[PDB]
Amino acid sequence: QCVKLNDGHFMPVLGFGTYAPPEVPRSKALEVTKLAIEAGFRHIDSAHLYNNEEQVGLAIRSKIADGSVKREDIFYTSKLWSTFHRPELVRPALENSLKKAQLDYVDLYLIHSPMSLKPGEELSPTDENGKVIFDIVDLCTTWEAMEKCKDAGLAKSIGVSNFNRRQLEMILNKPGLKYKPVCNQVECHPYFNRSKLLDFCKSKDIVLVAYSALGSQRDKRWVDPNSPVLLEDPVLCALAKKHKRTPALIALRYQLQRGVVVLAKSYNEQRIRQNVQVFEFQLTAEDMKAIDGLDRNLHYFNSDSFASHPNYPY
Ligand SMILES: NC(=O)c1ccc[n+]([C@@H]2O[C@H](COP(=O)([O-])OP(=O)(O)OC[C@H]3O[C@@H](n4cnc5c(N)ncnc54)[C@H](OP(=O)(O)O)[C@@H]3O)[C@@H](O)[C@H]2O)c1
Ligand SMILES: C[C@H](CCC(=O)O)[C@H]1CC[C@H]2[C@@H]3CC[C@@H]4C[C@H](O)CC[C@]4(C)[C@H]3Cc3nnnn3[C@]12C
Ligand code: NA
Ligand code: NA
Ligand code: NA
Ligand code: NA
Repeated sequence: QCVKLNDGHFMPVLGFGTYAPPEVPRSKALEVTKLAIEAGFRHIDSAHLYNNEEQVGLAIRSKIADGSVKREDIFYTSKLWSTFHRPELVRPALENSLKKAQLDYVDLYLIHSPMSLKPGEELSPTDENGKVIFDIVDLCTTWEAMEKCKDAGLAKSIGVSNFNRRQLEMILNKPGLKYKPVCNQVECHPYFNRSKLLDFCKSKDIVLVAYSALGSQRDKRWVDPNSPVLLEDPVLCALAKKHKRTPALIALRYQLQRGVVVLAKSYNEQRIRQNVQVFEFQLTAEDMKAIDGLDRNLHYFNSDSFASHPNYPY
């Protein structure tokens, strides 16, 4: 169940989200990534920031070595952290991710965020009064370095994450552009459905990939605990009842029917096995209109620590 990207590669339309907070033991990423592959996931979304690429890579290598899948069956995404936007830092950052994951290439390498941070290995640079330290980098030069990673064969495809229309246009208009972004991975769910951005992306043959499609993990460091809980929504729950599915499955299927590639994080064996059932049923045009009606521009991520960054995309 795949979509063709604008560079000719194919992306599975359902992806497994791997982020877990630091209070989850690092062993769990290995267990749940194997469970995801066993359940039928074939797109796996990770990042240098997640501190999990060793365990996620081991899971992938394990399922290839045991004969369950071949390397070409798995679509593995990593992301360039914002302390590595300076062009000379991009290839070493990807090479380090590949060494940790024990992989020869990623299927997809993303710019994690347009909001550049002080260069270096320290992923959370903070000043003498605890403020996040920004950097000013032309993201077109970061992009040129991403392009060289594709030409070196280290990334099959390259894309971006957390870009707005203006930031996408900056790449599309870059002089001497070699490769468009294949995707823009953004926050997208029935409370923030990104309809105009989605329209724009489709018009440029850029795939919108939805994160927080089940309403986020609601980590109180990053998400307002007063925010409404997406999966408690009465329309999603009534549709779940109507279809004998679950609110999560309704929220996933909604994205597939609108041409969005959707991620789903779960570290729970039962919910991992549940989520792959998204391909078993369909929402009517009336159901889709009811879910479109939930849109309220609700951003679970309010990036408060990136206050005043010039590249803040919202
Ligand atoms: N590019 C970026 O900046 C960025 C930002 C955020 C996320 N991401 C990526 O997108 C992924 C997903 O987004 P997310 O981490 O915000 O989480 P999410 O996919 O919105 O999931 C939120 C929560 O839903 C629960 N869940 C999963 N399946 C469910 C089911 N069938 N029924 C009920 N609850 C269910 C999970 O809890 P359990 O684990 O307890 O099942 C999970 O913690 C991340 O892991 C990461 O790979 C990227
Ligand atoms: C849940 C986010 C991860 C999203 C993802 O799944 O890609 C958090 C985890 C780490 C944190 C990083 C962790 C390192 C550092 C911690 C600082 O106190 C705040 C800035 C930040 C870059 C934050 C920024 C942030 N703002 N809202 N969410 N975040 C993220 C990216
Ligand atoms: Na740090
Ligand atoms: Na513009
Ligand atoms: Na458009
Ligand atoms: Na199924």
